[PDB]
Amino acid sequence: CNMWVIGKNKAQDAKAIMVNGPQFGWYAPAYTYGIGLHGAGYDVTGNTPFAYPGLVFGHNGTISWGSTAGFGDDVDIFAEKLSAEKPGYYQHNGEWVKMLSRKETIAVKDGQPETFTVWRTLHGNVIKTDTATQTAYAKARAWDGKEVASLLAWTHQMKAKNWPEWTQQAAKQALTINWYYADVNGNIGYVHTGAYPDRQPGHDPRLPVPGTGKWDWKGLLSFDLNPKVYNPQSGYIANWNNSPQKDYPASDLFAFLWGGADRVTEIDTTLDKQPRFTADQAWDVIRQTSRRDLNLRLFLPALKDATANLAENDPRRQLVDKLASWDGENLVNDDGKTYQQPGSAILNAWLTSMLKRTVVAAVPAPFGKWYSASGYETTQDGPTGSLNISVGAKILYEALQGDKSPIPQAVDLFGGKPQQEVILAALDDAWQTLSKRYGNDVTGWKTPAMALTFRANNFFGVPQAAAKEARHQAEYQNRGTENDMIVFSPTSGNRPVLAWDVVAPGQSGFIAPDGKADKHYDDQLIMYESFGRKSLWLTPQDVDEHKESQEVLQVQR
Amino acid sequence: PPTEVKIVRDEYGMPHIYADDTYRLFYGYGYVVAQDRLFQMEMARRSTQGTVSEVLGKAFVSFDKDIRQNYWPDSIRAQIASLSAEDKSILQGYADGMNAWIDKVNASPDKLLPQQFSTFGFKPKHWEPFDVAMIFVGTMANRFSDSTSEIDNLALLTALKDKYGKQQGMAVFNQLKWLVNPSAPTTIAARESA
Ligand SMILES: [Ca+2]
Repeated sequence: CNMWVIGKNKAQDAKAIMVNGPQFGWYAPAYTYGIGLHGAGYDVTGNTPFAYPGLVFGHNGTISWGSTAGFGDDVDIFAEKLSAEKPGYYQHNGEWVKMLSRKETIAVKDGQPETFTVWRTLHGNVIKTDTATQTAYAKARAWDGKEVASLLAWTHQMKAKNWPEWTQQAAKQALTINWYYADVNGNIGYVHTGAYPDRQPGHDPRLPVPGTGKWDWKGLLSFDLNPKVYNPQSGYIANWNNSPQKDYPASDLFAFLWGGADRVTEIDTTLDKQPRFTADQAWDVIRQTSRRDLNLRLFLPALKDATANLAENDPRRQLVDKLASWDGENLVNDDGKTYQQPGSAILNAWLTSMLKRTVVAAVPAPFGKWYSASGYETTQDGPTGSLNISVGAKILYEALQGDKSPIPQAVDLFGGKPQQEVILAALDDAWQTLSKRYGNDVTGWKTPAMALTFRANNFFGVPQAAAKEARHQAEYQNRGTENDMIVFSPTSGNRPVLAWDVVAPGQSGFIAPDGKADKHYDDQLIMYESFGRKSLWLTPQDVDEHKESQEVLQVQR
Repeated sequence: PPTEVKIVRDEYGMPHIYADDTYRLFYGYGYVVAQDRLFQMEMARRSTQGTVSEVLGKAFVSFDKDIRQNYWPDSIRAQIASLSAEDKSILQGYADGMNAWIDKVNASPDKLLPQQFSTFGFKPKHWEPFDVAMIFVGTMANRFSDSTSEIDNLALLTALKDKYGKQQGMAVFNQLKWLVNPSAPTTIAARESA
């Protein structure tokens, strides 16, 4: 998920601009729902995943809000001690305590039902049991018991009208989520929200701990410690699921790292340089990031260094020289099927070889393959989510910085050989594979373009539409599932706020019994790829100006 | 009147809802939602509670198991039971708003029931507040915000300790999966705070 928020000093012809690109994959009907709410203290517009009560993306006339995923470590695993002489009991504080258990039966259409038991301890649900070691693994969540509290906090923030009132809700949000704020006055703010555990000293939160009692959480840390910033001296707030704050620890997921190499640097770079940003320019960052090869920046220096003393004709050099000629932005050809430049394919091949030669070779099977991915792996139907710098890349990158990296290299990932020797070996491999496909002239390489699929299955992998309803976009774009922009105090417009969104494939997923698609089934699909947008309406006037249909119900209780 | 909910859809079909209290406001939301994304939501309901095979058959049993193994309904029920009526209105309004449209749809199947329901061979049913809470709980909480690999990580560590030995095994663990990396691009500049 990405976002950039632009303050008073950095905005141009406006006081603040907030651009939001949540990444949840692409689906049909659309992942998020468009909705306006007016009454009972609420005056809001925007859109929101699965039509939650609370709008995760929107504004109320005075302020606007948004989100990107936090990835703080708010889950730990407790190793519960059991005895073979007591089914359903675990030891805690010197006494044997009963597990909670419920029975579930799964009804199967045209099939025999299956029944099983869910177990639960003090710390949480049981996720696995190893009778051999007489241990059970229980998953403790800091946000446990605060799920609906969090639902409601999302909703009540929509009423807030300044930083104080809004942070009061942020503090009641327990899921590990990044929260963003902008207002009419041109103030901007950020809060890395959530419940986070107060751990015992010496608790390594990347690994399990005993659940026998001495390693139980002290409690939850206060909101006071959650990373936050209001009107920073930078003038902007930028995020792409990167670290919120220096020395803040990330999720314990092995495949997830905040390090020297982070894709957010692609946004930082655009935003620095231009001292100010109009609305159009701020929305145009999406296009730019959509197409940015994320790896070029990280490795081209090492590649240049490595191939300097080769002959100009050496094919390995022809590859690096060609990358050096590239602006690192991918565009499709007129055929609608190949990339104008072959740079991504090159980096992929090289990196794949590079990783096998370094990180993977340092990690025992069957674990090394956790680090073998380049970040470009796809099929015809395209990536299913965002593109990123792979775990392996990030670890490699630290090795290439050598002494410049803060991470001590306990193992030399280059096996005591110069980095240069390995880099070349990998270039050789890439050249070998690519020339065999495309021939010996890099200028005549038409590499495959990544495509985009609006899937008929939801992210659970459960059908939410008929297979036919799935939709194909020629060009993959490393952008939000939706995008929205809110502009504050536009010096041009009459109104105090302007806001746009795009909900592809369209607002409705309704198909009549005879098969007639709604008029709003598909009407934002082409707008999405175009980098287009539609206006969002708040005021009763503007909502009346652009009406199409009107229904009135008499309800009670 | 305090009995009315007005509904206005813009050029692109986006509902705006106009109402005088919490229950009716979210009843409106529920209603427009059941019109637009009925099916998407019914299936989101089933996904989020692990009741999918009930209608899609044998293929989704492990998934259903996985979901239900991964939460505790009673905690969610207790949380709902322990809300004010004002807060409880949000959920109950929403559920009833949805149910109102479904009633019309189960009253005019030949003109209103989304095709998918006919294609997948089942009919929509009534929503309760627990169902609506779980759409949020079972996605935002139980997907995102529910990340560990602490067991896998331990496996990795023990394999590293076996090769390399104990001290170096851990040192390599720290090299592959650091707690914290000083050079990391942060969204809050270091000048402001650590
Ligand atoms: Ca943890």
